[PDB]
Amino acid sequence: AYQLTCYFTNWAQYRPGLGRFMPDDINPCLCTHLIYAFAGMQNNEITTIEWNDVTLYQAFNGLKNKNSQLKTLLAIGGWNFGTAPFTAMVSTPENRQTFITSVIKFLRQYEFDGLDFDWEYPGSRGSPPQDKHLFTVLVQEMREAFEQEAKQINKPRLMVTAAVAAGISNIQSGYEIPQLSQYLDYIHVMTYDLHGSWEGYTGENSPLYKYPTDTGSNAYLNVDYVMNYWKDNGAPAEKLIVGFPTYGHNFILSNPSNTGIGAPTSGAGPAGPYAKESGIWAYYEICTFLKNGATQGWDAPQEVPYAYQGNVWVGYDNIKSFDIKAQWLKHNKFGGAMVWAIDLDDFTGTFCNQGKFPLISTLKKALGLQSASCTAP
Ligand SMILES: Cn1cnc2c1c(=O)n(CCCn1c(=O)c3c(ncn3C)n(C)c1=O)c(=O)n2C
Ligand SMILES: Cn1cnc2c1c(=O)n(CCCn1c(=O)c3c(ncn3C)n(C)c1=O)c(=O)n2C
Repeated sequence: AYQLTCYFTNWAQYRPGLGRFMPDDINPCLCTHLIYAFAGMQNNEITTIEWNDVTLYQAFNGLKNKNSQLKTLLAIGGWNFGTAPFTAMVSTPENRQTFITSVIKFLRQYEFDGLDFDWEYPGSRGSPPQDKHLFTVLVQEMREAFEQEAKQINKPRLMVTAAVAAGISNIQSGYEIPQLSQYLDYIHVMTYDLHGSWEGYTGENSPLYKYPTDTGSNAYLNVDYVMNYWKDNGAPAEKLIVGFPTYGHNFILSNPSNTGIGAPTSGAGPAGPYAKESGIWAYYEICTFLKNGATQGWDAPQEVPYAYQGNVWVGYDNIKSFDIKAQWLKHNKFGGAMVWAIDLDDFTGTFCNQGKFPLISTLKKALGLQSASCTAP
């Protein structure tokens, strides 16, 4: 009935000490689908990007030995990858053919159940206007090559899914929604990074509803607006997967006296000691900040927490907000939840004193998957 899709990132292995996260750290009963971020591309063919990716693939796909129902996908692209290889690859039927062949081969060789396209984004960040429609052609041709490959080797079809924009402008210049929706198995909407320090004021990473003071285009930066846009503009509810972030965005306050939503800010907040990401803290890093006696807030209109101390403020998601969004997604009949990322939840259980994978476990319980079988073949 609901999917729970979880991204695993292949650079989490480089975090120090308790933050290091490898495929073996994934509980195979937790998610219904796991997505490996990221593969890359070289002369129009899918390829690995870390020296040890093949060893990781093996361990990641090997979790399917513990839970025969689990599916895995490989994600290509992401933020840093940009758009240039995608633009060149989609630009001719030959480049597309080259790529699609490389993928069926890669995916079968290392035992993935599908590909998740994370092009960020067709039509933006240097990608020319023709890419909007070329992305559709790619996806159609891929879905079709998958259909024919399943008939000519008699196994179930590889899946094709896509992680897609939450920005209205990015959506508009990027996607033929009705057509994409025909050929994609799932649509993973990146409903997070909806606010952050680049804006110059405090704001939530992934608020469910708008702030009562949000007007004009600021009224579009919430999960409700974004998922309703996708749905009303042609995507079937059941293929639409709501993104949930297991991290939050932090800011430097311009005035440690003004600590509400919309308070002015002077820049990104500090990198955490584990993910080392400027302007971002993993949920387990934020739990450290809370133990440190940060003042806890609740943004009641948008249903998400925030916290602050001295001149550092952070808006994030906790068990409460994840539960609330998960009830909402069920009421609205979406297909399920996607989580970025499994390595940013409190996976050891030792930072938050809420059990192992508190955030993602909340979703497993709320989406009624507590009883999902976890048995080998
Ligand atoms: C598709 N997608 C869906 N949600 C996402 C992304 C995404 O790409 N990124 C941005 C991910 C940036 N990044 C990389 O891409 C990346 C990396 N190291 C190697 N790569 C290749 N790092 C340290 C990094 O930070 C996110 O932060 N989120 C929430
Ligand atoms: C306008 N801007 C400036 N910094 C930004 C943004 C922004 O819009 N977003 C919302 C999501 C898109 N995005 C960026 O734009 C972005 C970025 N790294 C550098 N930039 C520029 N990343 C990882 C990113 O995901 C960000 O996350 N960051 C950090």
